[PDB]
Amino acid sequence: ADLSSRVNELHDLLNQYSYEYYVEDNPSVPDSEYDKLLHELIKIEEEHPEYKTVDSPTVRVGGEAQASFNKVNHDTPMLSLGNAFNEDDLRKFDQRIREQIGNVEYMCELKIDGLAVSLKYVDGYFVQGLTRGDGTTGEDITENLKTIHAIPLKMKEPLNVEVRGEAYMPRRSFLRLNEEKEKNDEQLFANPRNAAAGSLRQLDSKLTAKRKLSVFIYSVNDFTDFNARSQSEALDELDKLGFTTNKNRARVNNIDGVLEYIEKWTSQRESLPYDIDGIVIKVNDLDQQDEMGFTQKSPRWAIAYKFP
Ligand SMILES: OCCNc1cc(-c2n[nH]c3cnccc23)nc(C(F)(F)F)c1
Repeated sequence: ADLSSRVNELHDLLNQYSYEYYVEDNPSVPDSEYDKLLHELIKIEEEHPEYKTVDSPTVRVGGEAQASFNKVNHDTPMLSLGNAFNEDDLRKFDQRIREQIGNVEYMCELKIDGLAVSLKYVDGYFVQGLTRGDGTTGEDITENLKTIHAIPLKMKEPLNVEVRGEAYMPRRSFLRLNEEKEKNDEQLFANPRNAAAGSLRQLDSKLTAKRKLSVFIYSVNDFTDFNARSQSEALDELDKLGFTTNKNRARVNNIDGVLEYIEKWTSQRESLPYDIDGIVIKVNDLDQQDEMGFTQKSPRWAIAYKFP
């Protein structure tokens, strides 16, 4: 049967509802509308398998295909962060940028306590997902990463990019999993991060799919195809491109702004639906980052404040 109209209708709708549920936090139809359409698309794909596609909404539920866990080199090494433990540490970081390159805007973000990942896109399609590993070599967990709804299977522009994201289990989901685990005499998960690790380290993606995992995208390997002149702009650019990012990001004009942000999120962290273990602070302008460059270990243009 021709069926192209109904398949495309279902892709339009199921992509629409999945984006509303997992990226926005505002669904537009009940669970039942999404559950009915998805069962229909699965049934079409069962009876008419020529309609199945690499980026179908049905990918989300996991398949028979197993994550290899093969050791795979990142396109570009994933940068590692230097740490700050107080305000003095932060004024030293601010002092040393401003002595070199002058006065800067900062980009402040919540530091997602997750599993760092590389998400490689070819012609706008999700094709490879690796753990961070040693920063240079990771493990291929692609088949499990694909079941995370906050990861687009297809970008709005056909880009050859490798994005970096923090993959995580929402706390509420972590707590109900431990409820289920306690009720079924299974040893409990230690924290959201270990639960998200265990579910990603699955050989079975169907099992990953039933875990309520998400992602926040923080960086990209190459800014050639991006019009962004700053980190703040690159995340807005990532939004328009189809990616899930943290909305709590803030551009501040100075280190008083930086400490003001830390003060807010010390006293607001409790209420978040996800674990954070710090605040990442970056020089916002991209040219200025290039101007600050790197030591042997880390960016000089970025620091992670760690919670006490
Ligand atoms: O544990 C290794 C984390 N590596 C990095 C994470 C983030 C990062 N930026 N924003 C985030 C939010 N949550 C967690 C991590 C990051 N940014 C960098 C960079 F600045 F060097 F590029 C490296």
